[PDB]
Amino acid sequence: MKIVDVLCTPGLTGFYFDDQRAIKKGAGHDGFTYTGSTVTEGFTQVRQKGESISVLLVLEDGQVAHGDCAAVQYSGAGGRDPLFLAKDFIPVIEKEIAPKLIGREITNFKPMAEEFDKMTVNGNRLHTAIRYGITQAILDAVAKTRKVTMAEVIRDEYNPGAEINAVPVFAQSGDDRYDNVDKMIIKEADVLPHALINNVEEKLGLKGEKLLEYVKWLRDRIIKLRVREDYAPIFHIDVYGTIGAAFDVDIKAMADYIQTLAEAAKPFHLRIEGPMDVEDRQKQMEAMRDLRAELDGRGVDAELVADEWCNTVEDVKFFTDNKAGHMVQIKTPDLGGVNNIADAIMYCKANGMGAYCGGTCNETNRSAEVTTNIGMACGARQVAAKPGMGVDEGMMIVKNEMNRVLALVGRRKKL
Amino acid sequence: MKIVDVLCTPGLTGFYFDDQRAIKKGAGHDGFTYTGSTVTEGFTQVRQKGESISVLLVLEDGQVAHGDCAAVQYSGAGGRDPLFLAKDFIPVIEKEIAPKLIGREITNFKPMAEEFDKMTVNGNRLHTAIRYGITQAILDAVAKTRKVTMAEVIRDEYNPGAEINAVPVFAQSGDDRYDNVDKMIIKEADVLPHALINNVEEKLGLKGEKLLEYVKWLRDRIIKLRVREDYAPIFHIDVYGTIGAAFDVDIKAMADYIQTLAEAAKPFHLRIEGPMDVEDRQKQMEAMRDLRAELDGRGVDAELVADEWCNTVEDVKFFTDNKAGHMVQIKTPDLGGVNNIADAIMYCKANGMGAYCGGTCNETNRSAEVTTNIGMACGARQVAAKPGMGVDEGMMIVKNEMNRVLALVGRRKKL
Ligand SMILES: [Cl-]
Ligand SMILES: [Mg+2]
Ligand SMILES: [Mg+2]
Repeated sequence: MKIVDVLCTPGLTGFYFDDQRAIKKGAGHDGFTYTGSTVTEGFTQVRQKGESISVLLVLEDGQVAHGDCAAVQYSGAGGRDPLFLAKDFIPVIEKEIAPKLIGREITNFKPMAEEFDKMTVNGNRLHTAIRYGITQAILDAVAKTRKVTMAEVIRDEYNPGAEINAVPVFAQSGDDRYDNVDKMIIKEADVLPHALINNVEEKLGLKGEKLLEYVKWLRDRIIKLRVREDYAPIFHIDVYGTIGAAFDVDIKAMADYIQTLAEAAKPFHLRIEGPMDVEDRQKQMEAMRDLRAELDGRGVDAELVADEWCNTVEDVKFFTDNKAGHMVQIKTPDLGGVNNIADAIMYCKANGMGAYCGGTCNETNRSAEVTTNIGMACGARQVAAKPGMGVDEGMMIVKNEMNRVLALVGRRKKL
Repeated sequence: MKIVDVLCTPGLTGFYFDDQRAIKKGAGHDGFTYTGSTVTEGFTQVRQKGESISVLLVLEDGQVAHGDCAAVQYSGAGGRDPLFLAKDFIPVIEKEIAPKLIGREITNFKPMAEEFDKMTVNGNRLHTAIRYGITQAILDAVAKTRKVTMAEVIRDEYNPGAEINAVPVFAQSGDDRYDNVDKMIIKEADVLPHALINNVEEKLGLKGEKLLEYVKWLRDRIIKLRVREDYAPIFHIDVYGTIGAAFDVDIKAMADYIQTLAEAAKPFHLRIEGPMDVEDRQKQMEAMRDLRAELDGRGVDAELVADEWCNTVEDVKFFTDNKAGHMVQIKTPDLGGVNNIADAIMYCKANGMGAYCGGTCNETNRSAEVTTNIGMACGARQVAAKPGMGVDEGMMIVKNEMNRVLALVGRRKKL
């Protein structure tokens, strides 16, 4: 099968590009917008529409493969590629990538994805979001040529011999940590709610007393609302380093506090994302490693989820090799080529580290379907409901795709 | 080309099944939940997860066509088919419909869609939502067999020789009619915000003064926040018959008031959905017809959009034949077979009536893509950003799909 044409369209995403720099300088609020001047190159307003580029690969047989380029909310922030405005990046795809794809015989997903993930233009690597979308489209093209699901392509090429099963779906609440929890319970999120505990005094409590109250509330809320008595989701709460802040990154003290949260969560299991956020990757690895060791040596039944300082494939391996937490967040948009997601999950698998196949609220329906397929193919421990902050829509996109893929896979197994 | 297999999976949607009757009886709010006993048969809580059924048609060539069965928020309410639980309806599809699809030759969309829209089981018509999803899947099957877009199939079979262009996207705010307006401005909704003006005293004002204030706020907000100075969206505000209520359905009083809204909206054009909501279809048609005649006679360039009492294709024809408003809402989930959407749009267009290709917050990403294609193919006056209440996601799904379809149609023109 040849690729005969490549088309690019600008588009929207599930969220916004936010000028993180301007917000951190103290941008004000006005309705759903921020006030004041922009700081970050490229921004015309502090909050602006998130953007995507749909990449279509027209195949020789007339099928159309489809992936979406997209970036995080804080596109163009510190350590990130420039603000992902479709107008700025469609030209690179049209001029530099299309000629390399047009007339290409579709081969395996891995070599083609690695090629396009690594290709340079004028000596420079491609924007992370371009690599994201192009490799999604390549994955879909291989699936379509082979007449199987994307999950099956990935399983064949990265996880051979394995079954493809449902993956627990993790929904994120943002600041609406009560109402969106209700949505999650009604939509039977397997893992919930994130809860955006991103401030010591307002959200954690100076002694952690506010998050303690919240965990108890959450436990009781699930019990009150759940349609099925056997609905027993896993708690996953991101504290944005605030536990570290509140207890001076004292290993014992953090563990003792986390123990009180586990105890408050019972009968539900507790995962804490980003317990501390310290000054460099080395010390983050160490503190995560050390807190896990404290929790495990004591048999405290709580899991730690890495995030801050654990960004790249190399970082994933680093956190994994060192048991720096119980679960590692695989940050799908930031990895560029989606083949990197599969390698990152398989690295975690090989080493018995939980893999959380993540994402951004600012990506698309299509990109979410694609990375969901990869999470399923690689037997990830959880996948993100995304994109958007509506919760309903992200759950729908991810879980419906999941169910459909399992149906097709199950059919194939029975032919 | 034949369909060789049919697979149904249960899924989620952009919103909830709500027991309207229980809510009208006074179910209380508790977080994102409603308190108290259910009233409508089928319901186990007043608010439960909205449900879909993904229908997959495996074609002989290995391609998989995909439509989603879905129903309105108030599934099982007065005049509606029963609560659309996947578990209640997957067996119907599997027993009564799948055997008719398996082995079925892909011919043209229209005759196939009509057959499945009209087919009976033990003498009874199928649930609207089943006909909705089945016929979507058929459309996608025809498109995939022909190697064209769904929009192209519909254009060929219902709008021969027409160009397929973008369609204005209409976004709805719910009760969050300020912050969701900010979202819509930033995402450049072509038509906005709906505003859910469903209460005289609290939302319209007893003398319409609250909506007048809101229209002024809306006007100023667009001008304040718009990135481009030439962003000039059309206002579309649904008043749920409350203008009729506030002004005792007096044609002149209603026209006078709507004139003050048009004057307040300037420089933006105003559409009012459902100005009155009277006692039967006949009197609804008459009031809409007469109120339009009064506005047109006066040269007040404010449009009326029909909704209440205009449901079926018959209703659409009736309202159209009588100029009962300027635009009619084509209620996608409720019409069953999606071929009926095309018939309804084309009727309006043949007869000088605006067609609003609508939908529900409680449908899916996939059904939204399919009906978007239909609205595009038939040159509807606007299409709903849907599903969900997040706004972002609905705009993303519909607009991105519209962009991609146009790129593919444009390429094909040139081939
Ligand atoms: Cl909340
Ligand atoms: Mg985090
Ligand atoms: Mg209405």
